[PDB]
Amino acid sequence: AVPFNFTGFDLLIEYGMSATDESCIYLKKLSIPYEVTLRRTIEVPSMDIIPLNELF
Amino acid sequence: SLVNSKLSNVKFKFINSNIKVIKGEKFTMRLQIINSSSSPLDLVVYYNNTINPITLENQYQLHNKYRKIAEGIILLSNDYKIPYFADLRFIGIMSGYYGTLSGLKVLDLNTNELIEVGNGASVLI
Repeated sequence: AVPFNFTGFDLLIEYGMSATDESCIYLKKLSIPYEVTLRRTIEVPSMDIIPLNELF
Repeated sequence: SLVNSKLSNVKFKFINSNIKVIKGEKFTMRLQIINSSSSPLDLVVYYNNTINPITLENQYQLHNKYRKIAEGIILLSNDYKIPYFADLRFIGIMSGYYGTLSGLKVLDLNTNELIEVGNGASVLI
């Protein structure tokens, strides 16, 4: 679901939690490396605002 | 028609005739760039749609000159990198006689001098 990503975004990771309990917080950690780059597709580097006065 | 440079051998003319008729709609405008081919490149356009911020009747005369220079036409492809021929892309909003339409400025990206093309005209009736 990438739509709002900064341009410094280049990696991700997933510390998965592996649960098991009877009455306890007994868990572990499972971590994944993920590298992903970006398609800089379209950019709007400028804007400006003009008013108008003619009726067409 | 023609104005000479200040820095290079570049000269600017408009192939389409400098007096032309249009309504408020779109129109095609075409500019000559002929120079020396020692560095034949790297010019930029921009139209600079903002008011030059500037006797009382002259004080409201220079403003009403500038507020119809910077509000009349808008350049639909500004920051046009040139590379000779280029078809510059305007549409005009409000109507009048825009003789020496003077907003548009090309500029040499090395040794930045504010080159102006104060030529051409457009009636909008």
